[PDB]
Amino acid sequence: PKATLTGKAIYDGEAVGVRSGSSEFALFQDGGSIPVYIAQDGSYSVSLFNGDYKLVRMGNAPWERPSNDTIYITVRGNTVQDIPVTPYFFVRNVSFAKNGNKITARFTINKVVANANMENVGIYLGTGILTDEKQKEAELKLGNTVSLDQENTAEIEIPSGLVNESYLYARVGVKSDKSSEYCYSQSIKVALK
Repeated sequence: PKATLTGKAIYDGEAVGVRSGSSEFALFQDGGSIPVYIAQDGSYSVSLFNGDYKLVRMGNAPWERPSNDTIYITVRGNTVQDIPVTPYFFVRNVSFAKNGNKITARFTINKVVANANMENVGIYLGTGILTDEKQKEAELKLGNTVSLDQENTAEIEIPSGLVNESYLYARVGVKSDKSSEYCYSQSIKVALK
């Protein structure tokens, strides 16, 4: 009778992209803690016994993690509940295109936490669906003065070990001074052939 709790880390109704194996939620009983491992597309799934639970934001996730703020989840059979998060910086309206030996990246960046300061913006190219600042075939570090709340264009060169592949995965990441993790766009497949 061990139910399934699924959902997404949500900001402005969108799943918040994160690095695979980096971000979590902790699940408690009011009456230890249960970890809730978040996938790179911001989604999560955890099998639990029926009953009421209290969820908290913690770890190294690239969003605000208040100790005091809890989310009460009542699980009676398979339950689905999205968890609202507030990223320091958010990446939206991301698109990629092959133009010669380069990948043209178009993206928008928002400063959601006024307190936070931008450290870097990166464009990543990978062989697999999991692409991030740690797993990458190529990266482009743009600095920390990228204009906000508007589209920007950047071109990353396709590396030697990816140029004869059928496709690749591309992604945009922004890192703040308030988290050890980048906040990312969705990992998007880009046709090369």
